Amino acid sequence: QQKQRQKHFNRQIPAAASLIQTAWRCYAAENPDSSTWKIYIEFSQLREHHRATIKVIRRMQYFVAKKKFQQARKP
Amino acid sequence: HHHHHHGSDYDDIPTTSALKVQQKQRQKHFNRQIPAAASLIQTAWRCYAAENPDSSTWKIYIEFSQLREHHRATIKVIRRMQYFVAKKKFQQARKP
Amino acid sequence: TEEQIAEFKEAFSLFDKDGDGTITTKELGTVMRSLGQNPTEAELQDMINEVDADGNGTIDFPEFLTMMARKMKDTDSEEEIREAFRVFDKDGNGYISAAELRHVMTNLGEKLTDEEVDEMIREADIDGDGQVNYEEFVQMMTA
Amino acid sequence: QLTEEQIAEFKEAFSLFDKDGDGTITTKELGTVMRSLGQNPTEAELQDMINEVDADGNGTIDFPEFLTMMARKMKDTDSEEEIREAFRVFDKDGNGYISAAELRHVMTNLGEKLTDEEVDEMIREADIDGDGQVNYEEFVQMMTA
Ligand SMILES: [Ca+2]
Ligand SMILES: [Ca+2]
Ligand SMILES: [Ca+2]
Ligand SMILES: [Ca+2]
Ligand SMILES: [K+]
Ligand SMILES: [K+]
Ligand SMILES: [K+]
Ligand SMILES: [K+]
Repeated sequence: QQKQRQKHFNRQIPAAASLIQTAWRCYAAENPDSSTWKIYIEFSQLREHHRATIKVIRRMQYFVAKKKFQQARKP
Repeated sequence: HHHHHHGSDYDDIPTTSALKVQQKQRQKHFNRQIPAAASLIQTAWRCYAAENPDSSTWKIYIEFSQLREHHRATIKVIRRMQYFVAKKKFQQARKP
Repeated sequence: TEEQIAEFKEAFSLFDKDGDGTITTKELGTVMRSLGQNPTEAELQDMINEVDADGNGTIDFPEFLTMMARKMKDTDSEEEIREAFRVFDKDGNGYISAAELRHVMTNLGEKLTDEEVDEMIREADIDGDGQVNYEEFVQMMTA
Repeated sequence: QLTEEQIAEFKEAFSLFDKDGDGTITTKELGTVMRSLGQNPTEAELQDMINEVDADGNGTIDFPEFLTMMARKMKDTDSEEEIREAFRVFDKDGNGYISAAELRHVMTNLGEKLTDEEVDEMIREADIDGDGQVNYEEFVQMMTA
């Protein structure tokens, strides 16, 4: 009977941890930021690639707009 | 060809606006500055706003912003499914 | 509300790839696999069964809605989390050491990342010397 | 100002445009990226962007040329005045202020068009309002911090 009670409690610990974890991940998923979305590798990388290309393009568009304004003001 | 041999110092004004042609050249000159000035400010701010991972400037990319909405949605659904499974499975371990 | 409904219908379509109005285990698996995960056939069948109410092995839109409307707050979906902390509480005391929390969180069940646990302990914001008030961690999640 | 992290960053960014892995960025390559980002820029706009970067004049951007632009200063002295005098153009009143209504117009209806949400962000981040005025002289400083 002592072993039956121990193995019963032994199967409790994983269910224990999992419940807290699954409950927190639901709570964390409501925050658009937070580090819980960084666990998705390909997509987090896809965001980095997305923000990278844009920041490069926007700076290219900046210097073009900058030079075009310098030309437009030359009397 | 030939030699000038000085002038004549002869005083007289036969023959013969330009104020209309240059005033139009001045109006058109400034007219070109309006689009350029706005574009400079716009591009400069978009470089500034791009440094912020949040901000509304990333919502201008439709397909990707929707791709994020779809991404978060599927995950929210799965995580709740996993919660109820972890919920039921748990006190199935708490039922002597 | 009209927003919530349109929300859920879009979410449903994201799983029902075939547009046949039902979600199968392999459809859920495809989504989870594309999200960088590899879950067992048993894990998919467990998830489907927790939602499937008619017992036909598939999730239709009403079944989907029903899950998305299930309360995760108040009264008591709050014990199961509150006592969820029972197993790891050696001392009776409603606190657990930050070191311990990190352990059970990082090394058991769904494992979780350190950054996620970093977020956990920071957000908890309670710790006198070395103990964590998990019943104020429960209240936090179930707001 | 070159760090090991920054260097690896820029090399990744370059590869995102040079799909062909040829060590150079073409107009059609830039166009493909911009097109996949929900935009449709003219052939003139693409070659204009390349020319502002292309220093050797071969019509293509190599990695050193890319690095040089990404290292170009966007602050202080000669980039701050120019944004300022860009604001002067719309500054009808001499006084260094412009109405929020006007700003919204110029921002939303001219040049790169911009979204309302973006202009909303502008005026909110601005946090200036004497009745209805915007201190564009501190918005310049804000961007160039
Ligand atoms: Ca289906
Ligand atoms: Ca069903
Ligand atoms: Ca190339
Ligand atoms: Ca070149
Ligand atoms: K993004
Ligand atoms: K996301
Ligand atoms: K992913
Ligand atoms: K896009």
